[PDB]
Amino acid sequence: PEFEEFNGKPDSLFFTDGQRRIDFILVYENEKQKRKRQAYESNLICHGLQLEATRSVSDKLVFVKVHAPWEVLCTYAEIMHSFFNPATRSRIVYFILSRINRLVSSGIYKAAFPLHDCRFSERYLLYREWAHPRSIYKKQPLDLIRKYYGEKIGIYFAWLGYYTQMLLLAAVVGVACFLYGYLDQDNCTWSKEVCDPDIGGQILMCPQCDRLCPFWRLNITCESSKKLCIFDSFGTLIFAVFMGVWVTLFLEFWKRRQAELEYEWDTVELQIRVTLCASAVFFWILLIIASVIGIITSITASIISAIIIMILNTIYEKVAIMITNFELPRTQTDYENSLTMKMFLFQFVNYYSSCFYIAFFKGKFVGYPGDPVYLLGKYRSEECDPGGCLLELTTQLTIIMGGKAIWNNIAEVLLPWVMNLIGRYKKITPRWEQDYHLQPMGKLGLFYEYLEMIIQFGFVTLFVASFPLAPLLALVNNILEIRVDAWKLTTQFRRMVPEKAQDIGAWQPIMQGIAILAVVTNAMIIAFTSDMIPRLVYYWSFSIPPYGDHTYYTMDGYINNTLSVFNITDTLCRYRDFRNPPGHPQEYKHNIYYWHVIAAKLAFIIVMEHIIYSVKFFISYAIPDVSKITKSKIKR
Amino acid sequence: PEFEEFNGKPDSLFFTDGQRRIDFILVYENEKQKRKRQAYESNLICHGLQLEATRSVSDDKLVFVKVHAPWEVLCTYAEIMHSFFNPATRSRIVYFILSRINRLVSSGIYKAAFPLHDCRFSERYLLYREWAHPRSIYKKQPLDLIRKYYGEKIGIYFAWLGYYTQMLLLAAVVGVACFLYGYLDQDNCTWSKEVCDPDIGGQILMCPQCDRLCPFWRLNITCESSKKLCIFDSFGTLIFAVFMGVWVTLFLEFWKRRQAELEYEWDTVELQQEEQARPEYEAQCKCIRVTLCASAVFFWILLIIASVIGIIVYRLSVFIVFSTTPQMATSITASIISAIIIMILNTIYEKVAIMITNFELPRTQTDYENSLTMKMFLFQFVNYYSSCFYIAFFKGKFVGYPGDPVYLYRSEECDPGGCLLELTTQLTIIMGGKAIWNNIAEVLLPWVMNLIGRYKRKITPRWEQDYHLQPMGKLGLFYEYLEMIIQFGFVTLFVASFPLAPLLALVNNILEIRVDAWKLTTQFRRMVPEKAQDIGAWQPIMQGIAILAVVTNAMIIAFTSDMIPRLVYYWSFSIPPYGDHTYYTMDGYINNTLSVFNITDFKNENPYIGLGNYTLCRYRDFRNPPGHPQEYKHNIYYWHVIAAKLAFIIVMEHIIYSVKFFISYAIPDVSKITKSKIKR
Ligand SMILES: [Ca+2]
Ligand SMILES: [Ca+2]
Ligand SMILES: [Ca+2]
Ligand SMILES: [Ca+2]
Ligand SMILES: [Ca+2]
Ligand SMILES: [Ca+2]
Repeated sequence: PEFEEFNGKPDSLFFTDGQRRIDFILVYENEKQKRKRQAYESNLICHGLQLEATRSVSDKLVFVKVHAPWEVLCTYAEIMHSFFNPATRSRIVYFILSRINRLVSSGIYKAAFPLHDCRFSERYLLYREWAHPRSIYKKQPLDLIRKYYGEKIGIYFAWLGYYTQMLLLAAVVGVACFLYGYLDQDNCTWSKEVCDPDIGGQILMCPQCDRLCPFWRLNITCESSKKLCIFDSFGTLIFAVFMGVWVTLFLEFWKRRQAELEYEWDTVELQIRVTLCASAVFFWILLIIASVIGIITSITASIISAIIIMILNTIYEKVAIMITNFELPRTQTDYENSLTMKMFLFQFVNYYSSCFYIAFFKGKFVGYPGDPVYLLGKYRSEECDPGGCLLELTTQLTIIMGGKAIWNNIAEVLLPWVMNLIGRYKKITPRWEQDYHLQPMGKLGLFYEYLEMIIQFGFVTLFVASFPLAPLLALVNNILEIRVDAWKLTTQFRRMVPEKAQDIGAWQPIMQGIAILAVVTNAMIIAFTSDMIPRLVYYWSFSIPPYGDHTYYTMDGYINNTLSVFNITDTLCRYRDFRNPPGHPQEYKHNIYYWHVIAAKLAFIIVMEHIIYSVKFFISYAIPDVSKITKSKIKR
Repeated sequence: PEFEEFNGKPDSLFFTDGQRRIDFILVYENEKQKRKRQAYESNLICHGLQLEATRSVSDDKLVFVKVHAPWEVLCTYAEIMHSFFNPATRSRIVYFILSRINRLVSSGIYKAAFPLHDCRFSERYLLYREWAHPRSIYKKQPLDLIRKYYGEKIGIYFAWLGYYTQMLLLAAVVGVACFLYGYLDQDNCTWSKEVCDPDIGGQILMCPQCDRLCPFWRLNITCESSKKLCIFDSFGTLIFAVFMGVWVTLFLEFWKRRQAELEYEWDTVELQQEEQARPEYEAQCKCIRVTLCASAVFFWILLIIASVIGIIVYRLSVFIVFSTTPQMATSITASIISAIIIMILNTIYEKVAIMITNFELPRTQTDYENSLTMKMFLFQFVNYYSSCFYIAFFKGKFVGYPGDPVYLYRSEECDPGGCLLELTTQLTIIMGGKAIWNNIAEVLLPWVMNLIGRYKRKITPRWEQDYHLQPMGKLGLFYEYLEMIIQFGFVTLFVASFPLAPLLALVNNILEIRVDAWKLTTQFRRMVPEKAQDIGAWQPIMQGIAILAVVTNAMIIAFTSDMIPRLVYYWSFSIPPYGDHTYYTMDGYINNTLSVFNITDFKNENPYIGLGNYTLCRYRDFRNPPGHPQEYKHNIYYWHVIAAKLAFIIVMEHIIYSVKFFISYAIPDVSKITKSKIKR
C-alpha cells in the first residue's frame, strides 16, 4: 500500500530517504492473487520489516525493497545465537520471509533476491582485486568473499582452492612419473620389437567386427604402442600408489581445514515405498548405463561430448526432480540430500559409465572368434581397440577433463551473460535495478558447481591409473574454474542469500565413497586393464631358464608368444585373452599363461587394496582431523 | 578424625551414633608422614566430610576410616559435576572430593581405599542371592540394580557381555545347523568315502614328512579323520562363514544403539571434567623413552614368535618319537602345550607391561589406560592368535616337493585335506581350556587370596569383613574385556574352521557373567563406581577385528580350507578332456590331484631309499607328475587353483564389505524408540 519512485541516484546503496538500507528485493507485477499477496505483505509488516514498492523506469513491474530494522535482525540473530554486514542481514530477512519459497514457486510472486553492492563498497574491490581477469594469479581474499557472498559459497571456494593445491602436488608428482615413463621409451623392448618390420610387420591381429573391419598390419599398432608404453610403465605404478596416499592426505588435511574454518567463522550453527523407489532408481541407472555405453579435431569432439552431457544432465535433473517428491519427507535438508545423491548417481553413470566400459568391458565379455557372445540382432560385442584400452581411457579422460572443463566454464560465463544481455534488451538506471534483469541464482545453484568439481575429483582419482597428467589438467582447470565461478557470481548472477556451511555438504560422504572406490578401481585398472602384471610375469618366469630361453631374465620373446596362434573356425589372430595356441589337447581355452595372468594381477590387486587401505587407516590414525594451532586457539 | 573403635553392631553401615550412613573406606596404619597425613585429614575437615576412625580388633596398628559426606556437601558437589543421594552417587561424590588421595595412597601413608558393601553375602545380599551366584545362572541380570550398586562402567560391561551372549546364541544356532548339514552329507562325501575305501584309500602312498625315521604313511591311517574332515570343509561351513560376516555386521551397530539407549537411560553423558594427573606422573614431572618402550614391545613380540617357533621345532622333534595316527596326538599335545605357554607368558607380560607403562609417563590416567590397552591387546593378540595364524596361513604352505625340499629346518607339512582339522583341534583346545581352566582360576585366585589372608588372622564389622578381600585396582574390568575380545577374535577371525565356535563360546559367556559377578561381590571388594558411556578402546579394536575377520575368513576358506580345490575339480576336471566322467562329480579327486613322485632326489642325503622300498609316492601338491616334460614342477592346476582362491577372496571380500556397508547404512545407529524418548 506504499509506493515511491526515484531512479535519480545511480549508486543508491540506500532508499530514497537514504537512511535505510537495501536488505532484499521482491518483484510484484488475479483478484484472489492480489488478496493473498496483500495478506502476505500485511503479515510481513506485522513482523516488523519496512517495505517500499517502486515502479521501474521501463511501467508495470514493481520492485518491493525490504529492510529489517536493527532490533528485529538482532532478535533473529539471537534466535540463531550498520553493525551487521549485508550478508547476515540478507540471510536473516530470508529466514523471516520463509515463515516465501512457496509463494515464489507459484505465479503470485515472481522473484526475490538480496541486493548487490555496486557495479564494476566491496563488490568493486573483490571484483578488480579478485574477480576481474586482471587479477587471476593472486589468491582470493577468502575472508572478503565470505563476508560478501556467504559461508556456503565461501566454503565452496576454499575447498576449490585447497583441492587445487593438492591437485598441484599430485600433478607435479604425476609429471615426474610421466617423464620417467616418457624418457624410458627407447629402452622399452616391447615397443621397439613391435615397431620392427621383421617382427611387427609379419604378426597379425584379429578384427573387431564380423567382416566389416578387415585384417590389418601392426604398423598402425606399432606407431600407437609408443604412447601406450609411455602410459604403461612402472611410473604409472608409483603414481597410482602415490595417488592412493594423496587421496588420504587430501581428505585429512581438508578435515583440518574444515575444523580451522569452523573455529574462525563459527560455521557450526543450529536452528516398502523406499524399497520400490530404490528398485526404480536402480532400473533407471542401468537403463542410462546402457544408453551411454551404446552412445560410446579434438575441439569438435569435446564440444559434441559437452552438448550430449548437457542434454543428458537436463534429462537427469527432470527425472530426479520427478522421483524425489514421491519419498519426500517434507524436510528441506533430507530432500536436498536425496536430490544430491540421485543427481550424483545419474551424473556418475553418465560420465564414468563410458570410462568403466573402456576399462573393464572392452575385450572382457568377448569369447574367442570361435563362438563369441551373441545376444540379439545386434551381435559381436565390440573388442578393445588394438592400440590399447589404456590409450583409449587416457584419450577419453583428457578430452573430458580438459575440453569439457573449458567448455563448461565458457558456458558458465556466457549463458548467464547472454541471458542478462537479452534481459537488458527488453538511459541510466540505478545499480540496484539491473540485478532484477540478470537471472536469479537457480534453486541449489551451488550444488551444480559442487557436483562439477566432485565429477572432476572422481575423474582424477578413480582413473589415475591410466595417465598421470589428469591432476595437471584438473589443476589448470581449477585455476580457471575458481575465477570464472567468482566472476559469474560477482557480475552475472544476482547476490545469493547467504547460507551457513559447517562443511561442503553431502559431497563429503560422496568423496569418501569415491576414495574407497578409487582405490579399488585403480587396483583393478592396473591389473585387469593394464597388461603390466602379465608383462612382469612373462619377464620373470618365461625369461629365466625354467620357462624361458634367456640366461638372465629379459622381456625378449614376449611378443612372439602373446599372439595366440589361430585357425578360423566358428591365418592366426588374437583377441584380448592369453589363450592356448594349437598343440594343447584343448585350444581356444583358458591357457596355462592365463591362469598365471589372472592370479598374478588379482593377487597384485589384493596386495594393493590391502596395503593402500592399511596406509589410509594408518594416516587417518596418525594424522588428527584437528590441527595443533586450531586446538591452541580453541583452548583460548 | 574422631578416632574410636566399636565393632558393636556386626552389620550396620551407620556411625556409632547411627545418625549418618557411610560411603567409603580408607585403611591406614613416621613423624613426617604422621604430620602429612593429619594435614589432609584437616583438609577433608575443611572440605566438610565426616570420617570415623576405628582401631580394629584383630591388629592394633590397623586403623579403618569410614567416609561419608553431609547433605550440603553432597548437594554442592553434585552441582560441581553434572536418601536422595543414592549410594553410587555418594561414592562418586566422595571420591571426586578426595581427588580434588591418589598420591597419599600411593605414597603408602594411606594403605588402601574402596567402597563399602551393604552386608555379607541389603543391596549386596539381594545382589548375591538372585545374582552373582551359580544357582541364579539362568536369570536376567539386574542391570539397573548393578548400576545403582557398582557404577556406570560396570553396568555397561555387563550389558555388553549379555548382548554378546545373545548374539552368540543365534550365531551358534546357525553354526550348529551348518555342522549338521555337513554331518548328514558325510555319508555322501565322495573324497572321504574314497579315503576310507581300501580299494582306493588303501592304495594311497603319501610321501614321508620328515627326512629321518618317518615312514610313507598311507591315507588309511587318516581315514577316520577324513570322516570328520569333510564336515569341516563343506559348503555348509562356507555358508556359515558368509552368515558370520553378516552377524559380525549386525553386532556392533545394535551395540551402539543400546549404548546410546543407556546413555539416555542412565544419563551417562555428564560433565567430563579435566582429568587429574596420575601421582607417579606428577612425582617426576619422553619421546625417546616412548620409542624405547615401543622397542621393548616389539622385541617381546618376536619372543612369543620365537616361542611359537619352538612349538614348530617341538612338533618336528616329537612327531618322530610318536611315529615310532601319530600326527593327531602330536597336534593335540602341541596345542595343549601352546595353550599352557600362552597362559604362562600372559601373567609375565601383565606384570612387565604394568612396569613398562609405569616407566613411561602418561599425563592422565586415561592416557595410561589407552597405552596399556594398545600394548596389552597387541601382545595378547600375538599370543593367542600366533599359533592359529601359523596353522591357518603358514603350516604346510611352503614345502616344495620331495626333491629339494624347503629348509630353514624342514618346515612342517600337512595332510591332503589341509590343516583345517589341526586348526579346528587347536581352536577347540584353546577355547575349551580357556573356558574350563581360565574360569576355574578366575574363581579360585581371588578365593585363594581370601583364604591365605584369613590364615594370617569372631564377631567382625563391615570394614574388617571387606578389607580382608583383594582390592580390585584402578584397571578393573580391563582383563575381562580383553578375555571377551580374545574370544571374539577366535569366534569371528577363525569361524571358517568349525561352525560350532560360538556354541562352546556361548557356554563361556554364560558362565563368565557369573564367575566375574561372583568375584565382584564375594571375593574381591566392591569396586568404586566409574562413569563410562562406552566400552572404550575395545570397540574400535573389534571393528578392526571385524575388518580383519572378513579377510581372514576368506583367506581361511581360500587358503586354509581345501574346498576351492574340490570345487575346481568338480567343475573343471571331471570333464573328459580333463577327466573321464560324462557329467560333473567329485570321484577320482584323490587319484587325480596329488601327483606322484618317482625317487630322484637332489643331493643337496636321499633318505627315501633308506627309509623304504617304494617307487612312486604321492605328495599333497598339484605340481608336475612324471611323464611331464618339466616334471616335479608347477603346472596349470596349481595356478588355476590359486587364481580360484584369490578370486574367491576378492569376491567374498567385496561382496561381504558391500553387505556390511549396506547394513550399517540402512540400519541407523540410533533407535526410533530411543529418538522418541529423547524428543519427549
Ligand atoms: Ca569446468
Ligand atoms: Ca563451476
Ligand atoms: Ca585424525
Ligand atoms: Ca574365561
Ligand atoms: Ca571371567
Ligand atoms: Ca551403521
